[PDB]
Amino acid sequence: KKVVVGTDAAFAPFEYMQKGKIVGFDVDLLDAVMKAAGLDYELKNIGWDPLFASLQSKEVDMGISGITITDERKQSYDFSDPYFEATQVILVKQGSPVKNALDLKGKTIGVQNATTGQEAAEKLFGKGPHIKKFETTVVAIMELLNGGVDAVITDNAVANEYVKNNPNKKLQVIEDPKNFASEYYGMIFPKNSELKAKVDEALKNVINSGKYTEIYKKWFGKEPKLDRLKQ
Ligand SMILES: N[C@@H](Cc1c[nH]c[nH+]1)C(=O)O
Repeated sequence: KKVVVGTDAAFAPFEYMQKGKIVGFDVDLLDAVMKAAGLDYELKNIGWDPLFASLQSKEVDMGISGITITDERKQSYDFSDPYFEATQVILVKQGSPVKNALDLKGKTIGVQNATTGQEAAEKLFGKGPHIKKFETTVVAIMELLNGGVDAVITDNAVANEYVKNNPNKKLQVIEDPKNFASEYYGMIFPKNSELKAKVDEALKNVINSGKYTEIYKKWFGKEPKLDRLKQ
Protein backbone atom coordinates (compact mmCIF):
# COMPACT_ATOMS: atom_id res chain seq x y z
CA LYS A 1 0.00 0.00 0.00
CA LYS A 2 1.49 3.29 -1.20
CA VAL A 3 1.04 6.70 0.44
CA VAL A 4 -1.45 8.84 -1.48
CA VAL A 5 0.01 12.35 -1.83
CA GLY A 6 -2.16 15.09 -3.34
CA THR A 7 -1.09 18.35 -4.98
CA ASP A 8 -2.55 21.13 -7.12
CA ALA A 9 0.04 21.30 -9.91
CA ALA A 10 -0.78 24.86 -10.98
CA PHE A 11 1.51 26.69 -8.56
CA ALA A 12 4.98 27.13 -10.12
CA PRO A 13 7.76 26.91 -9.05
CA PHE A 14 6.45 24.56 -6.32
CA GLU A 15 4.24 22.27 -8.46
CA TYR A 16 3.23 22.46 -12.12
CA MET A 17 2.74 20.49 -15.34
CA GLN A 18 5.70 20.35 -17.72
CA LYS A 19 5.32 18.02 -20.73
CA GLY A 20 2.57 16.04 -18.96
CA LYS A 21 4.67 15.50 -15.83
CA ILE A 22 4.33 17.09 -12.39
CA VAL A 23 7.53 19.03 -11.63
CA GLY A 24 8.60 21.58 -8.99
CA PHE A 25 10.31 22.34 -5.68
CA ASP A 26 7.57 20.57 -3.69
CA VAL A 27 7.78 17.62 -6.09
CA ASP A 28 11.56 17.29 -5.62
CA LEU A 29 11.40 17.88 -1.85
CA LEU A 30 8.58 15.32 -1.46
CA ASP A 31 10.66 12.72 -3.31
CA ALA A 32 13.60 13.47 -1.00
CA VAL A 33 11.46 13.36 2.16
CA MET A 34 9.51 10.18 1.32
CA LYS A 35 12.63 8.21 0.35
CA ALA A 36 14.27 9.35 3.61
CA ALA A 37 11.14 8.22 5.48
CA GLY A 38 11.13 4.88 3.60
CA LEU A 39 7.61 5.40 2.23
CA ASP A 40 6.51 4.34 -1.25
CA TYR A 41 4.15 7.04 -2.50
CA GLU A 42 1.91 8.15 -5.35
CA LEU A 43 1.65 11.81 -6.31
CA LYS A 44 -1.82 12.88 -7.46
CA ASN A 45 -2.76 16.10 -9.20
CA ILE A 46 -6.23 16.57 -7.67
CA GLY A 47 -7.06 20.29 -7.39
CA TRP A 48 -7.01 22.82 -4.56
CA ASP A 49 -10.52 22.44 -3.10
CA PRO A 50 -10.77 18.69 -3.83
CA LEU A 51 -7.40 18.20 -2.07
CA PHE A 52 -8.57 19.76 1.22
CA ALA A 53 -11.83 17.80 0.99
CA SER A 54 -9.90 14.57 0.30
CA LEU A 55 -7.63 15.18 3.31
CA GLN A 56 -10.63 15.61 5.62
CA SER A 57 -12.14 12.35 4.28
CA LYS A 58 -8.66 10.71 4.56
CA GLU A 59 -8.88 9.51 0.92
CA VAL A 60 -5.60 11.39 0.53
CA ASP A 61 -2.96 10.60 3.17
CA MET A 62 -0.63 13.53 2.58
CA GLY A 63 -0.43 16.91 0.86
CA ILE A 64 2.34 19.12 -0.46
CA SER A 65 0.89 22.06 -2.39
CA GLY A 66 2.76 25.14 -1.14
CA ILE A 67 0.29 25.08 1.75
CA THR A 68 0.69 27.79 4.39
CA ILE A 69 0.54 26.66 8.02
CA THR A 70 -2.34 28.47 9.75
CA ASP A 71 -4.28 27.88 12.98
CA GLU A 72 -7.51 27.90 10.91
CA ARG A 73 -6.25 24.88 8.94
CA LYS A 74 -4.98 23.25 12.15
CA GLN A 75 -8.67 22.74 13.04
CA SER A 76 -9.04 19.82 10.63
CA TYR A 77 -5.48 19.03 9.61
CA ASP A 78 -1.99 18.40 10.99
CA PHE A 79 1.15 20.04 9.60
CA SER A 80 4.78 19.00 9.31
CA ASP A 81 7.65 21.20 10.50
CA PRO A 82 7.92 24.22 8.17
CA TYR A 83 10.00 23.76 5.01
CA PHE A 84 9.60 27.19 3.39
CA GLU A 85 8.96 30.83 4.28
CA ALA A 86 6.68 32.96 2.14
CA THR A 87 4.59 36.14 2.19
CA GLN A 88 1.64 37.52 0.24
CA VAL A 89 2.46 40.03 -2.48
CA ILE A 90 0.37 42.10 -4.89
CA LEU A 91 0.65 41.22 -8.58
CA VAL A 92 -0.35 43.92 -11.09
CA LYS A 93 0.19 45.15 -14.64
CA GLN A 94 3.32 47.35 -14.76
CA GLY A 95 1.20 50.46 -15.47
CA SER A 96 -0.76 50.00 -12.21
CA PRO A 97 -1.03 52.90 -9.72
CA VAL A 98 -0.81 50.38 -6.84
CA LYS A 99 2.09 51.10 -4.45
CA ASN A 100 0.70 49.24 -1.42
CA ALA A 101 -2.22 47.06 -0.28
CA LEU A 102 -4.33 50.04 0.82
CA ASP A 103 -4.32 51.33 -2.78
CA LEU A 104 -6.40 48.23 -3.61
CA LYS A 105 -9.51 49.75 -1.98
CA GLY A 106 -12.47 49.98 -4.37
CA LYS A 107 -10.53 47.87 -6.88
CA THR A 108 -11.18 44.24 -7.87
CA ILE A 109 -8.80 41.63 -6.44
CA GLY A 110 -8.31 38.19 -7.97
CA VAL A 111 -7.45 35.49 -5.44
CA GLN A 112 -7.39 31.70 -5.49
CA ASN A 113 -10.24 30.32 -3.37
CA ALA A 114 -9.56 29.32 0.26
CA THR A 115 -6.00 30.64 0.46
CA THR A 116 -4.04 33.02 2.70
CA GLY A 117 -4.13 35.54 -0.17
CA GLN A 118 -7.92 35.48 -0.04
CA GLU A 119 -7.81 35.84 3.75
CA ALA A 120 -5.46 38.84 3.46
CA ALA A 121 -7.72 40.55 0.90
CA GLU A 122 -10.78 39.91 3.09
CA LYS A 123 -8.90 41.18 6.16
CA LEU A 124 -8.40 44.62 4.59
CA PHE A 125 -11.65 45.35 2.75
CA GLY A 126 -14.02 42.74 4.21
CA LYS A 127 -15.98 40.16 2.22
CA GLY A 128 -17.61 41.48 -0.95
CA PRO A 129 -18.08 41.48 -4.76
CA HIS A 130 -14.66 42.86 -5.82
CA ILE A 131 -12.87 39.85 -4.33
CA LYS A 132 -12.87 37.34 -7.18
CA LYS A 133 -12.11 33.75 -6.18
CA PHE A 134 -10.70 31.25 -8.67
CA GLU A 135 -9.84 27.55 -8.44
CA THR A 136 -6.21 28.12 -9.47
CA THR A 137 -3.76 31.01 -9.11
CA VAL A 138 -3.04 30.52 -12.84
CA VAL A 139 -6.62 31.62 -13.67
CA ALA A 140 -6.47 34.52 -11.18
CA ILE A 141 -3.38 35.84 -12.99
CA MET A 142 -5.23 35.30 -16.29
CA GLU A 143 -8.07 37.53 -15.05
CA LEU A 144 -5.39 40.15 -14.33
CA LEU A 145 -3.92 39.99 -17.85
CA ASN A 146 -7.32 40.45 -19.51
CA GLY A 147 -8.42 43.19 -17.08
CA GLY A 148 -11.07 41.15 -15.23
CA VAL A 149 -9.26 42.00 -11.99
CA ASP A 150 -7.10 45.01 -11.05
CA ALA A 151 -4.70 43.05 -8.86
CA VAL A 152 -3.83 39.53 -7.73
CA ILE A 153 -2.77 38.62 -4.19
CA THR A 154 -0.68 35.44 -4.15
CA ASP A 155 2.50 33.94 -2.65
CA ASN A 156 5.72 35.84 -3.36
CA ALA A 157 7.83 33.13 -5.04
CA VAL A 158 4.97 32.24 -7.39
CA ALA A 159 4.45 35.88 -8.40
CA ASN A 160 8.21 36.40 -8.79
CA GLU A 161 8.37 33.21 -10.89
CA TYR A 162 5.60 34.41 -13.22
CA VAL A 163 7.22 37.85 -13.68
CA LYS A 164 10.58 36.17 -14.36
CA ASN A 165 9.13 33.57 -16.76
CA ASN A 166 6.78 35.98 -18.57
CA PRO A 167 8.44 39.39 -19.23
CA ASN A 168 6.20 40.00 -22.28
CA LYS A 169 3.14 40.16 -20.01
CA LYS A 170 4.71 43.23 -18.36
CA LEU A 171 3.60 42.47 -14.80
CA GLN A 172 5.15 43.74 -11.56
CA VAL A 173 5.29 42.42 -8.00
CA ILE A 174 4.31 44.93 -5.32
CA GLU A 175 5.51 43.99 -1.84
CA ASP A 176 3.86 45.23 1.35
CA PRO A 177 5.70 43.83 4.42
CA LYS A 178 3.72 46.29 6.57
CA ASN A 179 0.40 44.67 5.60
CA PHE A 180 1.53 41.12 4.79
CA ALA A 181 2.91 38.86 7.54
CA SER A 182 5.43 36.01 7.32
CA GLU A 183 4.02 32.63 6.24
CA TYR A 184 5.47 29.13 6.42
CA TYR A 185 4.74 26.15 4.18
CA GLY A 186 4.09 22.75 5.71
CA MET A 187 3.26 19.29 4.44
CA ILE A 188 -0.36 18.65 5.35
CA PHE A 189 -1.96 15.53 6.87
CA PRO A 190 -5.41 14.39 8.03
CA LYS A 191 -5.94 14.83 11.79
CA ASN A 192 -3.82 12.57 14.04
CA SER A 193 -1.89 11.14 11.08
CA GLU A 194 0.85 8.59 11.79
CA LEU A 195 2.89 9.84 8.81
CA LYS A 196 3.53 13.32 10.25
CA ALA A 197 6.25 12.16 12.68
CA LYS A 198 7.97 10.13 9.93
CA VAL A 199 7.89 13.12 7.57
CA ASP A 200 9.22 15.54 10.22
CA GLU A 201 12.19 13.23 10.84
CA ALA A 202 12.77 12.71 7.11
CA LEU A 203 12.66 16.48 6.49
CA LYS A 204 15.41 16.95 9.08
CA ASN A 205 17.51 14.26 7.35
CA VAL A 206 16.91 16.06 4.03
CA ILE A 207 17.93 19.43 5.54
CA ASN A 208 20.91 18.03 7.50
CA SER A 209 22.36 16.04 4.59
CA GLY A 210 22.33 19.16 2.39
CA LYS A 211 19.65 17.66 0.13
CA TYR A 212 17.12 20.45 0.82
CA THR A 213 19.70 23.11 -0.12
CA GLU A 214 20.50 21.46 -3.47
CA ILE A 215 16.78 21.42 -4.35
CA TYR A 216 16.42 25.01 -3.10
CA LYS A 217 19.36 26.15 -5.27
CA LYS A 218 17.90 24.35 -8.31
CA TRP A 219 14.59 26.23 -8.21
CA PHE A 220 15.71 29.56 -6.72
CA GLY A 221 19.37 29.91 -7.80
CA LYS A 222 20.58 30.96 -4.34
CA GLU A 223 21.45 29.55 -0.92
CA PRO A 224 18.53 29.29 1.52
CA LYS A 225 18.59 30.87 4.96
CA LEU A 226 17.84 27.64 6.82
CA ASP A 227 17.21 29.62 10.04
CA ARG A 228 13.83 30.52 8.51
CA LEU A 229 12.82 26.89 9.17
CA LYS A 230 13.50 27.06 12.92
CA GLN A 231 11.24 30.05 13.67
N1 LIG B 1 0.33 29.49 0.44
C1 LIG B 1 -1.09 29.92 0.26
C2 LIG B 1 -1.43 30.10 -1.22
C3 LIG B 1 -1.46 28.82 -2.01
C4 LIG B 1 -0.72 27.69 -1.92
N2 LIG B 1 -1.16 26.83 -2.90
C5 LIG B 1 -2.14 27.41 -3.57
N3 LIG B 1 -2.34 28.61 -3.05
C6 LIG B 1 -2.06 28.97 0.95
O1 LIG B 1 -1.70 27.86 1.35
O2 LIG B 1 -3.23 29.30 1.15
